[PDB]
Amino acid sequence: AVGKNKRLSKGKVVDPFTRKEWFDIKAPSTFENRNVGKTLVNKSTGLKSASDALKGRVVEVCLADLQGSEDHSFRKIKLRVDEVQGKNLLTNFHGMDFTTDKLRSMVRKWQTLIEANVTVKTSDDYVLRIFAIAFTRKQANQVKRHSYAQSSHIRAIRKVISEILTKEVQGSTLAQLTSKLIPEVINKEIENATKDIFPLQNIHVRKVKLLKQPKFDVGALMALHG
Amino acid sequence: GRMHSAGKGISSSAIPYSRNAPAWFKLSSESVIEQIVKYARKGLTPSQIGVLLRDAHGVTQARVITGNKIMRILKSNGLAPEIPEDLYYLIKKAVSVRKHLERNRKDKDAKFRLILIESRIHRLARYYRTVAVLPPNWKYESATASALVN
Amino acid sequence: PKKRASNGRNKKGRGHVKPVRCVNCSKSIPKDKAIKRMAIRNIVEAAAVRDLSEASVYPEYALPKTYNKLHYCVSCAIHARIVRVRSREDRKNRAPP
Amino acid sequence: VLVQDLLHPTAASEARKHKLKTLVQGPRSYFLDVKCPGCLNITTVFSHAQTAVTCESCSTILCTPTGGKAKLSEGTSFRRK
Amino acid sequence: SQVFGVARIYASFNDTFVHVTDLSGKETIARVTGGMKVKADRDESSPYAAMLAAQDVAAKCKEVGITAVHVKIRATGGTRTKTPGPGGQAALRALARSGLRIGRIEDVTPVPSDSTRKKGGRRGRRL
RNA sequence: AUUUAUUGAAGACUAACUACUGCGAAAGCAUUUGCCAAGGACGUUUUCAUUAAUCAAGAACGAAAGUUAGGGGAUCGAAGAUGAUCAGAUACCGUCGUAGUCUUAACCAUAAACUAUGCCGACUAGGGAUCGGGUGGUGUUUUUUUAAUGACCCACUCGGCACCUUACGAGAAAUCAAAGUCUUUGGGUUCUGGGGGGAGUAUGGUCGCAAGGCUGAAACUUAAAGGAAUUGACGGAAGGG
Ligand SMILES: [Mg+2]
Ligand SMILES: [Mg+2]
Ligand SMILES: [Mg+2]
Ligand SMILES: [Mg+2]
Ligand SMILES: [Mg+2]
Ligand SMILES: [Mg+2]
Ligand SMILES: [Mg+2]
Ligand SMILES: [Mg+2]
Ligand SMILES: [Mg+2]
Ligand SMILES: [Mg+2]
Ligand SMILES: [Mg+2]
Ligand SMILES: [Mg+2]
Ligand SMILES: [Mg+2]
Repeated sequence: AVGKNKRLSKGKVVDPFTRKEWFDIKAPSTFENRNVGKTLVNKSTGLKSASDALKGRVVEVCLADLQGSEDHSFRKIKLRVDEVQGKNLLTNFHGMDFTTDKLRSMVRKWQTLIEANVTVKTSDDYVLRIFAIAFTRKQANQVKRHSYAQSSHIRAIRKVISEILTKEVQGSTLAQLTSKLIPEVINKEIENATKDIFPLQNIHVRKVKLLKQPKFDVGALMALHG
Repeated sequence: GRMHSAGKGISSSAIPYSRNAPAWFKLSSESVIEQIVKYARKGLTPSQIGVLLRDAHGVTQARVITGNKIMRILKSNGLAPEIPEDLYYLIKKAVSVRKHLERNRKDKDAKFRLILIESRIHRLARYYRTVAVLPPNWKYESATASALVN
Repeated sequence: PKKRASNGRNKKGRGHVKPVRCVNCSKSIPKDKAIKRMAIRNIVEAAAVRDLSEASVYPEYALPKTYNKLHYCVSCAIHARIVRVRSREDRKNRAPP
Repeated sequence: VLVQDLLHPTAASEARKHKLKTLVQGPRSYFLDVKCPGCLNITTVFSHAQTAVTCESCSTILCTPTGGKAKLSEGTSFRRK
Repeated sequence: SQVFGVARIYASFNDTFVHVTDLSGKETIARVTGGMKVKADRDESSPYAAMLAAQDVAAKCKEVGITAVHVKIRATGGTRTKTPGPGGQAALRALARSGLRIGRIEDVTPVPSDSTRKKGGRRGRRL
């Protein structure tokens, strides 16, 4: 309702979009596209140095628009701005995560949900929490209707998932990790290792979050944007 | 049954009808008797001796190969324990539960299970005292029991 | 008299089942006694579907879904015509329609 | 059925029962003689063993214990004694 | 050739928010709510107030320069209802018909892993 | 302000998976992993040989709320402060909010603590599912195309949480595979009841810091109170015409 305000302040304007400027956002080189869109900051006035306000921005953007295909439509990628040079501001990997509809469609009943997570450090000193999910499946010829695992099977499977994630993330850097997360090779490594314990469909690697970043070291950042 | 639980399972050995056994067995009574007392000299209870005779050697059960039972053979050869085997195992189970309870006081389940274990100990001790294989005034108390285990 | 052999809930061998909250009135109800339904819906509700399909930057687009599991007390489920009162002979039917 | 021979059940129907619920109870287990690779050294092993039975000549372990019947090792030749 | 913001429609009960930001979500363009278009506390969450708010956000985002929007529909969440209010579909269809372009619809309702405590008491909201 | 983004802190909770599924003596128990002891069922041609069933006295545990003394106090919130509704409304509705909610050391010892069905034993009808173990099947599937495995399928069996159909039978009926094998009345054992109030009240003990717990009458009063079904009448209950 427009008129119910008693006092707008206790005590007692010029257009703010002329004062702002555009900036093109660039992806790192482990992505088929670079141009994800545009962002706004103020003009870099004498007090402000608008690049510095514009440093800490995260833009989450779908893997389909980064990679062209539509098979990646349920994964989103967080891109952190990490240096600004002249209108084409340069980002870096900040985290993968799924979409709400994809996870809500996978989790059904009369099957067992199996999760694992590790907190492992990579070769160039980022600290990553990788999450993995998997779901039990029926055999063909199976006539009983639920197909649960026997909760030691789950414990063994979670051990194998944790050891595979830890083995792959040390000895990969982050750019190697993004180029591993794109083709879904971790999912196939898990399914190859766990088929001898229980069937276990839908073996997606869930979100990855950066937890502690190392110091800036600009050469490796400029190594991405060619 | 299962006097300190609600279980009603029926799982036991079903020994055969032949009291003279098994007509593929060629060994003599004295050989399995010396085997029994050899196993007893290295410190094994009658249960473990019977298990070893059943699996490694073919000894269906020692009462039908020899004439008497394994504990009678041990008692006659002079290697009988000071307290019977089931009493000893119940006392060492009790001493493990008490050591855990000293460590973890907030385990009310361990307190309950300890009461059950000591009830079983008193029932066996009353029976063994009434047949005089334990001397009267044999009493289970905890500070003595930690040492009767050795 | 005893109206249902199952006491109006599903609890044979627990003693206690941890409760949930009604989505409609915030009443505490045991999880076995509740009236659980699963509301699966497209987000665009089939009347805006043509306008958004022609307004998309993408062809072939997914038109994604919302998934929700609704937990109802007995009073709110009866009031919202989700379950209703049945005849004495027809209470024993467990099948969905 | 109201007339049946309880003294003479058929062999199939007695084989279907539990070992204690038959007419006279008896074991369904047995003994085997197992020969180990190399030295002849026949040894008799219980069918549900509970122990890692080895031949006296060498550590050539013949069976491993499980919840039921023992699992005989792979190069072994058994006969049901 | 297309420049994107994101749309961020928080359609609860008792009100409906249409709030466009840039792709980073820090820079805001044209946040207009449902209750800013009516004269009553009732119809703040009406579909009509929602379409008027979506229309006026569409106008200001076209005159700023944004052509297409990524839409994030949201309910209150937490320990509250989790279904979207009446103004959601109205606001979505209104900013679809206005001439903006659409892409990548998503639901962002905050779901808890066993949240703290729902209000109302154990007997609920007795009315 | 609300709304958006990036981080951080706090305390609580363990969603979806989650079921006529599991474990526990009950109360109860759902993030991962490590340690510490424990337990049931199964298997068993191991061992002891009646060591057993039930239980006055006595004993361990015992939701929530409550109490005592520290810590912690995010959310919800007895009391309270308030804004509406109303004839009235210190009730239902809204905004806050103390104690509490959490935890450690002590107490308390009650619940529609319910399956309103004590425990142990034997026998009496079928059936299909499922949980745990075992056995059998040249059975499918994975992997070293052949092997064990693991996961499924089929058959059997032991133990469990239950369900469906009959009514041998039982019952006042509702209903019940036990609530049957009870006038054709005796397998073992413990506890409780004897019309409704007065009354779980007085009084005396006894436990407790307290709040209270456990034992527990009588005078007097009354011709019914009650159970399960039936047919009507009504319903601010649901459908149909
Ligand atoms: Mg007993
Ligand atoms: Mg029995
Ligand atoms: Mg009634
Ligand atoms: Mg209860
Ligand atoms: Mg969980
Ligand atoms: Mg389970
Ligand atoms: Mg009040
Ligand atoms: Mg009672
Ligand atoms: Mg009985
Ligand atoms: Mg089975
Ligand atoms: Mg069964
Ligand atoms: Mg069970
Ligand atoms: Mg009546």
